[PDB]
Amino acid sequence: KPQAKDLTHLLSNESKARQTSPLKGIFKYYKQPGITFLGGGLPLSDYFPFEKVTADIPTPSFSGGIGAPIEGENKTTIEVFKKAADNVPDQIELARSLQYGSTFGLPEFLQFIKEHTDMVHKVPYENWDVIVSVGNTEAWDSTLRTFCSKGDTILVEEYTFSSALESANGQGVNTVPVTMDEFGIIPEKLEELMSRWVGNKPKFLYTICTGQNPTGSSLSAERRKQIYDIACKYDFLIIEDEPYYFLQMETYTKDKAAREGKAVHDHDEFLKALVPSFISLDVEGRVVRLDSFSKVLAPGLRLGWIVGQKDLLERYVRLHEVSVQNPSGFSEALANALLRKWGHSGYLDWLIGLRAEYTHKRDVAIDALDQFVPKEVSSFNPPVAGMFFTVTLDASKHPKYKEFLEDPLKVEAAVHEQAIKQGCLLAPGSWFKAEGQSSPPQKNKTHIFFRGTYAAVPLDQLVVGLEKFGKAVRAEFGL
Amino acid sequence: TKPQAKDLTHLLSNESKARQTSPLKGIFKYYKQPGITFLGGGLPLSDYFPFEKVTADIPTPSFSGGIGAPIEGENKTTIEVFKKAADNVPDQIELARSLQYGSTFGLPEFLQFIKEHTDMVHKVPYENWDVIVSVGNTEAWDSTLRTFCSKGDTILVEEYTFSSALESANGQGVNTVPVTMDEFGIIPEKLEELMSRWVGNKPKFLYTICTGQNPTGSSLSAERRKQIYDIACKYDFLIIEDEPYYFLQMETYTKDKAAREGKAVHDHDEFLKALVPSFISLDVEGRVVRLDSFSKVLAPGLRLGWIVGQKDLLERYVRLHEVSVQNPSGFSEALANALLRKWGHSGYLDWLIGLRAEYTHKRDVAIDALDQFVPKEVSSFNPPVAGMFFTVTLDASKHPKYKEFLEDPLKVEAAVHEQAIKQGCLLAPGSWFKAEGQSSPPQKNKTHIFFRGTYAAVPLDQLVVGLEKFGKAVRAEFGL
Ligand SMILES: [Cl-]
Ligand SMILES: [Cl-]
Ligand SMILES: [Cl-]
Ligand SMILES: [Cl-]
Repeated sequence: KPQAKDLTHLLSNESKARQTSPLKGIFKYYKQPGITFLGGGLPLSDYFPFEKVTADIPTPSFSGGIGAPIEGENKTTIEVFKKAADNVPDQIELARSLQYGSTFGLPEFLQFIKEHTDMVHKVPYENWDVIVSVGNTEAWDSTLRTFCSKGDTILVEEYTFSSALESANGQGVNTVPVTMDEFGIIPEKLEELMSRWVGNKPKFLYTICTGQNPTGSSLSAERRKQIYDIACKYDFLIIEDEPYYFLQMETYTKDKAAREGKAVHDHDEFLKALVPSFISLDVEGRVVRLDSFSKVLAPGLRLGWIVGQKDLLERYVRLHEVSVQNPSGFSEALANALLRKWGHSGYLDWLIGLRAEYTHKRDVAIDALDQFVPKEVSSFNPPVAGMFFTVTLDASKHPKYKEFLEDPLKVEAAVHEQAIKQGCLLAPGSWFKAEGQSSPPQKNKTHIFFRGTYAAVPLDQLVVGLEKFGKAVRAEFGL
Repeated sequence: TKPQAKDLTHLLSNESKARQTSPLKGIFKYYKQPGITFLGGGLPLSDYFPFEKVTADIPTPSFSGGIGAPIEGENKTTIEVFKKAADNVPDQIELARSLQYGSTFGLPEFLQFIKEHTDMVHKVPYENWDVIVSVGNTEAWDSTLRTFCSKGDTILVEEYTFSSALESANGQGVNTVPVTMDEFGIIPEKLEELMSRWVGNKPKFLYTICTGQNPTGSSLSAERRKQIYDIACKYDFLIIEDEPYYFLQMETYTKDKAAREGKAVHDHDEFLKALVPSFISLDVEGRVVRLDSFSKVLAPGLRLGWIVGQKDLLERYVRLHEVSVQNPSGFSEALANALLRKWGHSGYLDWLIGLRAEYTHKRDVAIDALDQFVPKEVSSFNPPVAGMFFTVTLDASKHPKYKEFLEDPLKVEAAVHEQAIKQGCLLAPGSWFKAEGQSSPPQKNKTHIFFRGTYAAVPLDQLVVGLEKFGKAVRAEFGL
């Protein structure tokens, strides 16, 4: 494959200045006979008070559903002993996985994650790599520290993850909002914004492009292509923060009958149905992907990875060395053991069960919106991916709109309070509104929304909450 | 009833002060409130977490076979953490909770044990102290710089110190002004004089690895800690005690091998009395932050430590943690909680006493070998009372090529390093650890070298082989 473009000009001055420890240049002499190596700081693994760790995990192909009790034939016991000799093959024995080591990641874990990445995403340049993270939260903080200096500008979705904005605000990085419709970023308006751009270009575009938080939108293949062309034309990176990528679902249909027939029935059909990632389009190497186990296995793993071109990933590693250092050896050893026990085939089985479970929740959620929410003042886009749904309301139709000084946010607050009074809580959309100006600034409404999740609660309680939300909209809008 | 700490919020960076809670925190109160269907969150379903159980085999108090004895037979205890609270022994963090998103402060069972531990050892002398989790001292140091420093601010560091700690400061544009040391650590009299003359904005804090100092192997005496605390109070800066080696304190070195066993701590009371007072034990004002870690006590791969300090300063670390590291591994915290609660405070003290015995013996063999093999004509050594590092100091001015080297001690250091490599032994040159920096604006404005070794990394037979090789290297270069 071709080499990626040289994008080291997009690194921050601070990232570029980062150095390896001066004790790197005695590492060669480590574990090399003839030399008694006394120049290091490693504690003795002999004292690590963990002889083995075990977990009980479910068994592919998860035929009883991924939520089935982990018992009987749906229970296998994985074991990571301290010594390599005591392990089945391809494990990270605790004497090494609980020892300081390469900030890039443990070799068995990285090998598995690299194969997964290439199998799904077919990275179309030669010099790509994967490094470990302790989750997309830390990966995001590190991304800002690698590509942004104080006063720099990034592009964000005009509604996005509040935590992502808070990280940007703490590093003094301007978050200029990119206009969305119910299907996400509008490529025409991003092209227009960049065609007129005054002063230093934004360093990158930050996108939760699958199951977007909070809109529940997913960028179509067609919008991803157009946004990619903009990033190549104006020379900025795309950061795809993709913890919800494997919460893609069957397309929603009003027709209940035509649902059981829709499910994917094998691995090659599953992999073909997945929306192309930005990394799959990234012939230039200007995409950095933040991947996580948090929504796939468990948030408490504190384990993810970063996909991108070797020379940009090398700067993240320098930062990792003097910040988070490395993920938990327990997390990385146990994830390695689970993924190798399942193998790629069982991990694919797991992702297919995840797809089936979320497809059903979304079906129940959207059936309930269609049923209970009054259509005269509302709309909804059924999500194709993610844990989130939204309800859009025409605030201008609230009977107190004039008394509220034509302020849509007073209508949002009144519907919020009414929802709580009816015994249901959604997240007001305005809470996710991104604000920012470039330095210097670029030359220079009535619809509100609420974010819900169908991932959290039992589906009987999801229907109870949404009927109550329907009542709250009816009471407030006088229908 | 202890005093309140001083209000030190004026020492926070403007950036830290401006950090906010998630707009979503003010709907958490409705979470799991009866009558509310809570659809406002983003927690995935614990029903799918593919871990029914995690277990570990750990050694058994009082570790009478030594902390490194095989974990088998009576020296094997199986701890289990089930997914469901009902399946666990008491005080466990069931995987349904430990593997779910949670308070960035920490899991309450782990915090409770580590707070008890902290008070039992350090007796924090103000009321409004707390502890929060970290993913180790590396991250807690990165966080400390982001909490108390803006670009162009100044911190005080030990003249020779941890290269990773300086790399972290350099990355944040924080100036590292070196504080003069002798073989016993920071010289308080010189630090007081530096501060008495100080022009421009005061340093935000002093960064010290005060016990088993990297790389000097020094430990500040109780007396130096007192004098240094007084300077921090008088000039109003914080003390960041980065203390991963606190529990590698050892018996005082004596040449008399016969005297060693009788002098050793055996009991919990003797142990708690032999430990050097922490800065937090002195910290009547609440101007100390302690970075604590299990990396040198349990295993580096836990990626679990904690931060000790006054409530209002730790809350700012928590805001930063929420949008950086988030939380330590729930496997790490759940297994650490299980191990610590199974051993209890009594078993944990037993472990720390075994650790003290193990390190004391490694240090005895290392220093006995230095005494035996390193030529005394051009060398000296300070036996450490704590840590994993020893040093050998050399008078570069006595090297026969000193004139040929233009009286550059660093050329004598390079020559000894190369000769050591050629004799088959490798130590870390002292100059590699030297800190440099100037305040903004700058303050108005040596023949000895040293090497750092560790006695913790290799079997003790190989350590003696290595230090005899280093003696040969010093004898060859100095012509002795
Ligand atoms: Cl796979
Ligand atoms: Cl809005
Ligand atoms: Cl000392
Ligand atoms: Cl020096």
